[PDB]
Amino acid sequence: MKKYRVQPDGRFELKRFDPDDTSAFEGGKQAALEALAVLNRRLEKLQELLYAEGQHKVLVVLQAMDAGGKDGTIRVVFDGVNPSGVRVASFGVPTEQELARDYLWRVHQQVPRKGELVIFNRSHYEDVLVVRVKNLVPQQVWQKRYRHIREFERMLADEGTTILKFFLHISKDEQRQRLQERLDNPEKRWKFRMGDLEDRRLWDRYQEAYEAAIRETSTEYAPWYVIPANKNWYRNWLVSHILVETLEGLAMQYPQIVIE
Amino acid sequence: MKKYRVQPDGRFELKRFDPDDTSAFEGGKQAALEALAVLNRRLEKLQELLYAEGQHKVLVVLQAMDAGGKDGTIRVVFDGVNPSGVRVASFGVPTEQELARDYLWRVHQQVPRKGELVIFNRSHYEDVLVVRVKNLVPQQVWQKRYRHIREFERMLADEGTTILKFFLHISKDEQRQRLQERLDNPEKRWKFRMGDLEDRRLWDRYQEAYEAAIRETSTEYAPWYVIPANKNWYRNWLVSHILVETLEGLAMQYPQPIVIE
Amino acid sequence: MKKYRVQPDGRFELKRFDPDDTSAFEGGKQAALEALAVLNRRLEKLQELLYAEGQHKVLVVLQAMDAGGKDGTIRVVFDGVNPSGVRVASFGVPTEQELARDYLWRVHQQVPRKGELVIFNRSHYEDVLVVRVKNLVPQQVWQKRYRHIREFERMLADEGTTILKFFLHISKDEQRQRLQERLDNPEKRWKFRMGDLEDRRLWDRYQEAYEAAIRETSTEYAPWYVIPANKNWYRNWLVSHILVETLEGLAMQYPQIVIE
Amino acid sequence: MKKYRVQPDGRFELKRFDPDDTSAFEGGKQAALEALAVLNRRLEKLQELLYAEGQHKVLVVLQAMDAGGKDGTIRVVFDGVNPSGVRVASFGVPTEQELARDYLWRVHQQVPRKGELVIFNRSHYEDVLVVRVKNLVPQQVWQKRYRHIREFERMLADEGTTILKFFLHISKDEQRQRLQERLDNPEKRWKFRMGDLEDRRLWDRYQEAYEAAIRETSTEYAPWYVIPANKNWYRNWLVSHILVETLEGLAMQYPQPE
Ligand SMILES: Nc1ncnc2c1ncn2[C@@H]1O[C@H](COP(=O)(O)OP(=O)(O)O)[C@@H](O)[C@H]1O
Ligand SMILES: Nc1ncnc2c1ncn2[C@@H]1O[C@H](COP(=O)(O)OP(=O)(O)O)[C@@H](O)[C@H]1O
Ligand SMILES: Nc1ncnc2c1ncn2[C@@H]1O[C@H](COP(=O)(O)OP(=O)(O)O)[C@@H](O)[C@H]1O
Ligand SMILES: Nc1ncnc2c1ncn2[C@@H]1O[C@H](COP(=O)(O)OP(=O)(O)O)[C@@H](O)[C@H]1O
Ligand SMILES: [Cl-]
Ligand SMILES: [Mg+2]
Ligand SMILES: [Mg+2]
Ligand SMILES: [Mg+2]
Ligand SMILES: [Mg+2]
Repeated sequence: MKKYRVQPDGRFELKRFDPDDTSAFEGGKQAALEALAVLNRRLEKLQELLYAEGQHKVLVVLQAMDAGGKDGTIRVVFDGVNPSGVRVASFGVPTEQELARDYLWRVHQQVPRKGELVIFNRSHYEDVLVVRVKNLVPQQVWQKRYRHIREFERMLADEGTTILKFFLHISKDEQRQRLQERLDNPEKRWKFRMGDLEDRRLWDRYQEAYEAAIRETSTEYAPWYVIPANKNWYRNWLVSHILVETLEGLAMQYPQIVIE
Repeated sequence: MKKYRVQPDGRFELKRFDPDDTSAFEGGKQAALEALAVLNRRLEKLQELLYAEGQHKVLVVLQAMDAGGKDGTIRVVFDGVNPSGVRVASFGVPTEQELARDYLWRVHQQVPRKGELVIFNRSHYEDVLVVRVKNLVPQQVWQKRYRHIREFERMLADEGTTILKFFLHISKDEQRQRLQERLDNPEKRWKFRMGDLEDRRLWDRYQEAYEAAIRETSTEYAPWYVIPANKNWYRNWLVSHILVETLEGLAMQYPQPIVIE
Repeated sequence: MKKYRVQPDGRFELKRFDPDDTSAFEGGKQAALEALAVLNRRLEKLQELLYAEGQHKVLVVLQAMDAGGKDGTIRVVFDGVNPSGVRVASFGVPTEQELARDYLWRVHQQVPRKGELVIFNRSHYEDVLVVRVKNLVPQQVWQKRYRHIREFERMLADEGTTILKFFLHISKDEQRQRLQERLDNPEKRWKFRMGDLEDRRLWDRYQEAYEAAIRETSTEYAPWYVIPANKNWYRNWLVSHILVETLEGLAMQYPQIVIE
Repeated sequence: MKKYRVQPDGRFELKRFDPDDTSAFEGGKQAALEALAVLNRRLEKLQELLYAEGQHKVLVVLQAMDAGGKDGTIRVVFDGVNPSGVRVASFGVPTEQELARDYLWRVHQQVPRKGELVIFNRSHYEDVLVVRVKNLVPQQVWQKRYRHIREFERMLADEGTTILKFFLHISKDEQRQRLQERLDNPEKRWKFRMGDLEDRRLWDRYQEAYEAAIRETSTEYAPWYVIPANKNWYRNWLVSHILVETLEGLAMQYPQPE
């Protein structure tokens, strides 16, 4: 499953990853759901170790094109995981208070504490994504941010954070269908804003911004994983597999008279 | 079912509530687990609505004697509920930073935002519970806090927060059993604190504190519910039933705001 | 003196206070500057004691019509007072993050800690002032906020905060000059916004809103002081006098071997 | 006066700086007080411009041995500077909440916003000073923090923060005198705690930690200035001079009318 980890060699090409690829799983939807159920139970048990051990900090970063599966991933991968140990931090349009400090200030506040698993639904990456695509700052400014990010993540990792960054990779046609389904669904119509169409006109610019971001910031201490995400069953299984394998590697353990 | 809601008449008596009572459910463990499963799936759907609508703020307060079932309630009642819309805020021993401001400062920071459901695992109530029982401040100080709490909760309710306060009611013997079990299971021995034996010695002073707190702060806008909690199946079913009924009462609606090329 | 303290009898009338009144000081500008210098030194010494003792919390609330003297007051009254123990919290246009919680959430965060003196340059009062005048919430909502404020302040006072609320009272004509002077001064033009003309146009609505807010919230534990503020020398002297006397009343004490 | 700026060449030696040196000022205490009053007035005007312009963020870091003059510097250098635009963030013993996140979390929280001047009375540097001296984390951990600090400061500078870091340099004998004076003055005894004496026993370890920290983190974007601080008048004048010169270099402008 190591074929999805982006090596720190600055030679990453997004074209080498197909959103419709399901090659790491030897079967289809039904076999994958059973396999996911097994991983989800292991994940619940690994989160229990993390929380009780209270040493490690786990950071899961989710990034994708609009309708790329960020909410779906959280919902399904973390299903049944103790709410006391799992937290979501969503990053939207910066406020005036947030813009008055460096772009990393609002992000650094939300980092996981010891024994905690945090999911960034969007992140500090938006500052080299939407900011780059829509030229919210000049190139001279945002080009320097790749180093800021590598060094911020190095500090986090050195200080005890396990970082997993998932790029949920969907195709242009898959986004068109998901966006259309969001229009033609009254319980999902709320997720759709008009702005989702302008970001859609900028598809290629966003793909280029993603490629450069992933190429510049995938490191040994903070890897990027490209998740083919056109098939939700595959996306959910693969994210769970990578997460569970990473947590297993930490080799966490539980810590070390008659009541009247 | 809402015979468990404490009326704002200042006549609340904890003796009228039996921790072993299961009278609101016409059956036992197995039927209640099926009933809970149904409520849990309704809760998942009601949370999706709350988040989507993004107007209401939901605050669930959990208070109990040690080993009274606070963690158990969170894990079971909120099982499968989207992590993006549900948050737990735990209140422990105040830090120097927290003590340097009023007791409500650390609590007010954690309140739910619009479209969010927040669980207070312990709360601002500890400032009329452990503080009163262990005399951390004089009576002159903590007696004034019942009003502070009523008025803080009124402000929260008026400004859009739906407040549900659950007192998970267990018996003295049930506590004896639960701490003993926790002090035996090696995967749970980490939960046990030596301080739990001094708090058990003050059982009666904590029961009196709870009675006073519940009597003083159960209001129309922020009710207290006494949950008989010796039977976990009953405690989980009843908390889910009360929560689901409350969210259904909000009559939440999905927002309403072309061919993609 | 106590002639400026608004009694908690719900009979407050702003008309009884003249912005041009200087009756509490037996002299003019020059004698009051010397008197202010004496109070300012006492204030520096009282702040040093407050910080050292580290037990009391002091909250100074400043409210006024636009150009009413809030900045001028901070600058002059707190001149030379140690920056380590004096903090300003300015309340501007609420952000989306701030609006997503109750109006008191952003305000409660900024309250003074033990040994600290905090100045609210605008405050939670804006939630019964601009909010009321411009109908940012319905009357049914903001009318309930007077009680919220009394009860919030009661809690603060009961828990150890000394609360002083100053309404810097200027006349309509004094504001017209000050606003105009702000337009004509290139080192002050930045303070002017087009919205200030809308706020000037609503003078009477704001005066009504101030009268109702002062009448509803001036209590024994959190008094309002109406400061005639057309004369800056008088405004600065009177605010310093009230503050110094209040801090002296606290009877603060300093907390209580050969080096090799 | 560029003799006090630590060049980014990794060759810094604290022994080359005398706490009793006053060579940059051609006079004594009384002429310096007048000179300081002139600089203080310029500083009040530069702060007004910073706040009005609302674009730059100014970070002043103060580090010293105990009784080295951090509070005195804040009090005198920033005397009369508008409280609305100047803020002090003091860094003490980390709480359990603070220790549960990386050491930079509590520090990053306090960084200046646009139009603001912030003074760090102690800072993120403590995490390579007291932490190193008392081995609160192993060497393997704190040795990596010099890079974290350079890169955190680079990010801050690139994103619009002007950083000035002042090491207020006093001698071992000056600290003995000042610590004694603190125990004898009843309005200053509160500043003294017993721990300050074990910190004095560890004088040499702290001097080595300071030398290493300054050598590792003095950069073009975030320089360290060694301030001979045995003479308060000289320390106050020199810090004001460096600060005023730095702010003047920003060539701040009042906002363009609407
Ligand atoms: N740093 C940033 N700068 C500008 N816009 C940002 C930044 N971070 C996030 N955003 C934007 O905030 C929006 C969040 O969208 P939203 O509908 O609330 O959530 P999501 O689409 O992830 O479910 C996106 O349009 C995203 O581009
Ligand atoms: N306001 C407060 N003042 C004093 N102690 C408090 C306060 N709030 C909470 N506590 C105490 O903090 C402790 C939290 O216990 P902990 O083991 O961390 O969690 P829990 O037992 O709820 O699982 C309890 O002993 C509780 O009495
Ligand atoms: N609660 C609030 N709701 C709406 N607007 C607010 C609120 N609090 C403050 N404001 C507004 O924020 C603005 C702050 O103005 P600004 O020019 O930044 O400062 P000031 O005029 O006090 O020097 C004012 O127009 C004020 O009415
Ligand atoms: N990162 C840190 N780790 C450990 N101790 C720290 C840290 N930061 C600051 N401290 C300690 O906190 C204490 C603050 O001392 P205090 O008397 O409150 O202030 P000061 O001496 O600066 O006036 C010092 O002993 C300092 O070493
Ligand atoms: Cl699917
Ligand atoms: Mg969207
Ligand atoms: Mg204005
Ligand atoms: Mg904000
Ligand atoms: Mg000290």
